[PDB]
Amino acid sequence: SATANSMNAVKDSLQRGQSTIDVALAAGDTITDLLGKMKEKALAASDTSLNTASF
Amino acid sequence: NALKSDFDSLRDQITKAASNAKFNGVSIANGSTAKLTFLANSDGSGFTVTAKTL
Repeated sequence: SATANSMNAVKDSLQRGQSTIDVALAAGDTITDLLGKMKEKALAASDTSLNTASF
Repeated sequence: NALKSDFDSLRDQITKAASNAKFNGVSIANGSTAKLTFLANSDGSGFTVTAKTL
């Protein structure tokens, strides 16, 4: 019975881990969007027909 | 002499026209560069255009 009761703490820990990963995935959506925009910036800047102000 | 004077004035207008052939500071015809390279794909591979000096 004591062994069965201690599984409540195990469940609490696993749910805490799922919450931590949820916050990391929410940050990762922001980071992958930012990286796609930065790739578009570097791709546009590699063109040599741009003037200095656009670069 | 009148024909020669007209000829020289038209020759100077050619220099004016060639020097003004620019689009936002870049030109493919005023002789300032040998080629322009425009983007062809997302990796950054180029689409070259050879310059044609005028």
